Amino acid sequence: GHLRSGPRIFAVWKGHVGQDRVDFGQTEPHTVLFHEPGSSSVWVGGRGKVYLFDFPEGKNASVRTVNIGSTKGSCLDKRDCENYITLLERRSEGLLACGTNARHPSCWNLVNGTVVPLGEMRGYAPFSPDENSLVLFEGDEVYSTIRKQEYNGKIPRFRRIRGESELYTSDTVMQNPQFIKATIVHQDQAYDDKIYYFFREDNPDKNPEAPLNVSRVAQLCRGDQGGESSLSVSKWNTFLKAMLVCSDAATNKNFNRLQDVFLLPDPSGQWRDTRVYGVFSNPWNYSAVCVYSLGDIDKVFRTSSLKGYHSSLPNPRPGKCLPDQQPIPTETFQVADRHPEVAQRVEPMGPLKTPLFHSKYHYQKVAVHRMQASHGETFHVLYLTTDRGTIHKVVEPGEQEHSFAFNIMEIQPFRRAAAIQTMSLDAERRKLYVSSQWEVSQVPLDLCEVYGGGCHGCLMSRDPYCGWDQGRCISIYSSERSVLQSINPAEPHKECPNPKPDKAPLQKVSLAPNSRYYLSCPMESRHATYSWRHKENVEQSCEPGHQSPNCILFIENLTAQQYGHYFCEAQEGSYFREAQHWQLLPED
Amino acid sequence: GHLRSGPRIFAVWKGHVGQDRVDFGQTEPHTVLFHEPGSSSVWVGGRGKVYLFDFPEGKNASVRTVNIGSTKGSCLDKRDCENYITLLERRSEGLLACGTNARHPSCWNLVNGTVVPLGEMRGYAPFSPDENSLVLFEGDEVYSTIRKQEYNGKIPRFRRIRGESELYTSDTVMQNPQFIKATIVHQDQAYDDKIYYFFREDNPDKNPEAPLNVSRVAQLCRGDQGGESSLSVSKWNTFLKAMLVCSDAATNKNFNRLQDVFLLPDPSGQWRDTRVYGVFSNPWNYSAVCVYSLGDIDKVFRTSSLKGYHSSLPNPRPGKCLPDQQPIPTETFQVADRHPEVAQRVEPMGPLKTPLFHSKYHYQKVAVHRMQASHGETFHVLYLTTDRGTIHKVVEPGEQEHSFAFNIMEIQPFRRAAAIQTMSLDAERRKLYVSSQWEVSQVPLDLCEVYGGGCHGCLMSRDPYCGWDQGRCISIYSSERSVLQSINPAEPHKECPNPKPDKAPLQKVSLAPNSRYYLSCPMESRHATYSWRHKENVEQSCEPGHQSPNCILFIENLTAQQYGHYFCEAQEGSYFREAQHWQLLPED
Ligand SMILES: *[C@@H]1O[C@H](CO)[C@@H](O)[C@H](O)[C@H]1NC(C)=O
Ligand SMILES: *[C@@H]1O[C@H](CO)[C@@H](O)[C@H](O)[C@H]1NC(C)=O
Ligand SMILES: *[C@@H]1O[C@H](CO)[C@@H](O)[C@H](O)[C@H]1NC(C)=O
Ligand SMILES: *[C@@H]1O[C@H](CO)[C@@H](O)[C@H](O)[C@H]1NC(C)=O
Ligand SMILES: *[C@@H]1O[C@H](CO)[C@@H](O)[C@H](O)[C@H]1NC(C)=O
Ligand SMILES: *[C@@H]1O[C@H](CO)[C@@H](O)[C@H](O)[C@H]1NC(C)=O
Ligand SMILES: *[C@H]1O[C@H](CO)[C@@H](O)[C@H](O)[C@H]1NC(C)=O
Repeated sequence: GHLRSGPRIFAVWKGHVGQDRVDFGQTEPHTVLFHEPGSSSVWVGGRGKVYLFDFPEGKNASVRTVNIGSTKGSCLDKRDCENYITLLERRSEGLLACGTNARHPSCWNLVNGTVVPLGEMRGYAPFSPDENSLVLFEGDEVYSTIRKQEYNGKIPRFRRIRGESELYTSDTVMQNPQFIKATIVHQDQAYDDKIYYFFREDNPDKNPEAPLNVSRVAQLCRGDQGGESSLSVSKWNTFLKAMLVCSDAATNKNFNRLQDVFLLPDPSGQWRDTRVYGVFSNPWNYSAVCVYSLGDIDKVFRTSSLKGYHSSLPNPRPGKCLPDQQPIPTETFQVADRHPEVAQRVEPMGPLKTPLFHSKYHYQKVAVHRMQASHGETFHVLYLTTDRGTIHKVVEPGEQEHSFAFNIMEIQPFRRAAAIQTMSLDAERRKLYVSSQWEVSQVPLDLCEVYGGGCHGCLMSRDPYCGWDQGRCISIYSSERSVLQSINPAEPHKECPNPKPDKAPLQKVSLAPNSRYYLSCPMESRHATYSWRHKENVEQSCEPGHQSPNCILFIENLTAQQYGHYFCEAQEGSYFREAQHWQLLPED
Repeated sequence: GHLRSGPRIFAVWKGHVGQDRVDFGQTEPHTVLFHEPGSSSVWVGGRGKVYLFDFPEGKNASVRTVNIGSTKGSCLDKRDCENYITLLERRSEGLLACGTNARHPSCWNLVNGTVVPLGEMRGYAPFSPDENSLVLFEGDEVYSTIRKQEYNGKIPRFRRIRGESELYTSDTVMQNPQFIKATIVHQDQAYDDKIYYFFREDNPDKNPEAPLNVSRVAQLCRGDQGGESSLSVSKWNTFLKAMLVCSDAATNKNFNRLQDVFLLPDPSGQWRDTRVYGVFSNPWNYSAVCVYSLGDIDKVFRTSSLKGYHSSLPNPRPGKCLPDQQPIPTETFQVADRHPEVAQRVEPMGPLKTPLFHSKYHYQKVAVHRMQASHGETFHVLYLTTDRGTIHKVVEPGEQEHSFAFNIMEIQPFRRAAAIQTMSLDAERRKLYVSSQWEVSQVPLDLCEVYGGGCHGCLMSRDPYCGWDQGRCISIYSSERSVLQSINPAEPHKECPNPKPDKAPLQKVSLAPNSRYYLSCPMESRHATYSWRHKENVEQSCEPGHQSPNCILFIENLTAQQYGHYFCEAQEGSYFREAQHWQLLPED
């Protein structure tokens, strides 16, 4: 195909000082970020407090710290008795904030500039921040992955902590799981409502050539009553899990390590159309992004046979929810409990169950925005974080073989380059909130001052969020409900006033013979090939996989033959552009 | 660990004109190379002829062509009726040469400048040169993977073409096999002799996350009589196959695609100690080298259960050779014929079944030479061809965690850069024979004119084949029986006359202010970090992953401040070296 999976532009963000990003007073190793779409406030739980950020549109942003210290039993022999706020959820009672509280998990409520404690609440926050925690809210129910006690066993479980009855996953359903994400899926009838959650676990296949871990999606019935026996009453009786596969067909490249998940509801309102985007990596830290539909996952769960069970399944099929608050029959539960893994794998959406794309970058988080271009065309744009603390903006492919993912840009969003610890996409304000151990940054999705290059450079960027107008490249959500934006196919520059690009400004230099010199051409587009030409002969050529950001022609001891005009030309596809034009004139 | 898996030096071979390599008269796409260790002759089968190369030590080499034209029925409607020589084997009767002969497989005997035809001999040569062929000779028995007829099925087989009776492998033992290499293995008793062969085939595992092909080693009893029934008489009744695994422990990295195998008998003469070196790649064309022992492979074959078979095995065990020419019992053959894969995998030798090393290069062939250093120490040196037409010389690791494979050098052995078609190591003459589509080249295993960093460079090379003597870096097999060679541990330069390296020659240059300029430092050692220093500060730093071969410090418009000394210093581990020394003097 085409290696356009690399960022085309290494953006340089010239924002509006004091408006785009704010630092914490100190360094916060463990954090959590909360932000509701549309709001101008951003909450961050840190060490012994919760930062309140304000990002007023078009105006300077600021902080505000609300200390909620470990003041509930300070430790003698001070070591690490901080109160890391690891949770921030908004309830009708206000903003719930839970923290470790010197190994005494508790929660507080923030309503009106108030800090009302609710005391110890196990299962709402770990005993240590560096733990693989997870809690989900739905109505007056809460599900958690956090142990309720410290001397608890070494078996992580998914539990309903608040609700009709407390339920926990049994010892046979997972093997050293690492939870990623969890959601509620509302099916056709309310009693069929499922809870899905994604995680990684040990591979049941212990052969030496099998990868150590595998990726999964598990389902549970929201209205699971519990089992019939005294031992099965308090356990989930509707568990089932499936393997998630993200592999390229053309090549035999597999990405088994699921890193992050992002759900995107379809404009149709149909739950089956909800998209599950997953970022996967492999032993080399290369990644791929696969997309699954809730409909496919559910179909697998209700028709696939179970691994290791070779006989007709019980009437109430394992995993199937039951109508009128009926508990799962023992016979049905025992099959499920012994054979929790379905046999068929969950593969990506549509024909050719292949990834949207893959690359040699190490991606950790993903967020997606379905959006409309100036001309009404709909595009899905993915935002990925690398383990190098940067963000990639990729346009998802559409039609067929002619369409591929297009990595339009990479950006380093912080004042101080660092690892990205959290990321949240606000599709309402069209902003991307990212944070590190030092600051919090608000990155616009419609950032286009980055594409220079006149009108051609603007449309050649392929960024669906912008177009050319009033002599500049600006956001389509700007004001004037109309801008010159391009057409998908090759040569998207055709719609500019000048059918052909601007010539480079002529640069002159006078040099004596035998002198040592060099000509540098900074390569803006990383998809282009750059050539230095003299007397119609290419003297130097720099291809897209070029490490240095400049294509340099070295002139050793200048000879008479090497006097004159030197052009550095850029060629992407069938597009050509004069990037540099020098003239070496004799002067001794 | 350490990434010393990349070549430390890109050798530049200045040999002896007319002595090192000879071209064919024309271009040969399909070739075979024969060469008996110690000989000065190299035979190469090609299109309609066989080449006779002569590589007289210390003297110019030459060619000689012996046309064996398709003169045995020239085709009407000429297309591709050549007689590609695909086999060269010397027997007591003389040099056996077999070819395609216009889709009419035949052999010829070359005794004393004569070309005696033996006529059509199916199984000795394919019908087309691009076919996956394999023929093995042992005593008066010949084995082959080549079909005997052109209208034959789509099932490749391993057959005994010459011997007491013809035996062929059944339809059930392999699925689209691609043969790599075969060998006879003499065990304790003659009747236990085995034939082992390596190959790739389809993965029986059809799950979407499973890789498409897998690597195997198969075993057959040389003394196999056949079966007991009319249908099994002519079939091999002792076939068993096992998956060959080459995966890294630390990382989870798997290399499932076997590319080439090389056998190295132990000095002890113990078959069980024979080493099997396999080169493996993966979907990304990255590679690793794993080592196995005939002992470990045999233990797997006689002790492992069979995949898919869960009952006590038959008394005479599947794959076990029988004493007095007894045919394999039907009850034994049927278990084997239905379950030919043993369940346990063959893993690398020694504790921590891991590769000797892996790198991001795409290796295709391997040869190993056990050698002794000047001080009697023994090292195993690997010779690997990349798919870029180069050879890598790696030194196998020894002791423990402190020892790692060391890639000491890369070399382009041809006058014309091309893909390496064949490679054969002659431990007798200490040479490596490599061929392409245009030439054949003899490469010394003891090449050291390549290391030129004075005494220190020579020892810093870690190349066990050489040391410093008579004011130069030379081969330990040269003459004086005694040279100054280094010590395995860090800082192997210590044993040189001057305890510390030679300062770099001073270079002066006069320039006027505001003049543009640059300093280039060719980076010889690819394992060192190079730094340009001025006024005690580094202005430019180049780390090992540096693409270009030069560390360049750029000087825009020269200023008064930036006048003076400039040093380019290289530093591998705890070793320093002045690679360049410039002094910019003022002059207008
Ligand atoms: C925003 O912060 C900047 C600090 O760089 C400050 O100069 C400016 O006054 C603030 N914005 C305004 C105009 O209030
Ligand atoms: C916030 O304060 C207002 C007025 O003081 C009060 O009416 C309201 O109940 C408070 N919020 C909650 C839910 O405690
Ligand atoms: C699989 O990966 C997880 C998380 O990366 C790790 O905790 C676990 O130990 C790994 N499995 C094994 C046994 O190596
Ligand atoms: C990427 O993978 C490597 C192993 O190949 C690992 O050591 C490294 O930590 C990973 N990158 C990061 C920093 O997450
Ligand atoms: C060996 O070949 C080279 C180049 O073909 C030639 O210059 C040289 O004279 C030859 N050696 C002799 C002494 O014939
Ligand atoms: C070739 O040499 C062998 C052994 O020296 C001899 O038997 C044979 O006759 C020779 N070939 C011919 C036909 O001269
Ligand atoms: C497995 O891979 C090999 C080599 O890459 C290829 O020749 C073979 O056709 C593949 N197997 C199948 C049937 O796809």
